[PDB]
Amino acid sequence: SVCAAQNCQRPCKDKVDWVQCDGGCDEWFHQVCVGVSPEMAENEDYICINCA
Amino acid sequence: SVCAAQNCQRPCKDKVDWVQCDGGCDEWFHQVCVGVSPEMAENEDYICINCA
Amino acid sequence: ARTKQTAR
Amino acid sequence: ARTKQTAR
Ligand SMILES: [Zn+2]
Ligand SMILES: [Zn+2]
Ligand SMILES: [Zn+2]
Ligand SMILES: [Zn+2]
Ligand SMILES: [Zn+2]
Ligand SMILES: [Zn+2]
Repeated sequence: SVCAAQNCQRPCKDKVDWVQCDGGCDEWFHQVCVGVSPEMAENEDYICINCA
Repeated sequence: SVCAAQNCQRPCKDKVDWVQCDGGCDEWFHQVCVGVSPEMAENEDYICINCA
Repeated sequence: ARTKQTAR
Repeated sequence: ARTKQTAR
């Protein structure tokens, strides 16, 4: 179920989205933990704070 | 399981956190959808974008 | 603020 | 970036 937010990300869904760093560590991050939207995660590269 | 993030919020957990607006609409929001941490949600008031 | 937790 | 989805 969606919440009152205009852009509800449905944290209640049965799927967890991930994104991998391109900066060099090559590690996997939960998208919500690093504050990226599925759009961001797919349309551009991702550089974690340790590789930044 | 935790991801590579230093502060993993475990979106994989079996619980969903919510926060209610104090601005007037009195509506409920999923905390991740509005970008608030459990700490923020508990230690101060919450005013949604529509009530801001 | 007022908070709550629900399942999964 | 490289992405993936897992369960729940
Ligand atoms: Zn829901
Ligand atoms: Zn939501
Ligand atoms: Zn990295
Ligand atoms: Zn996990
Ligand atoms: Zn995480
Ligand atoms: Zn409000």
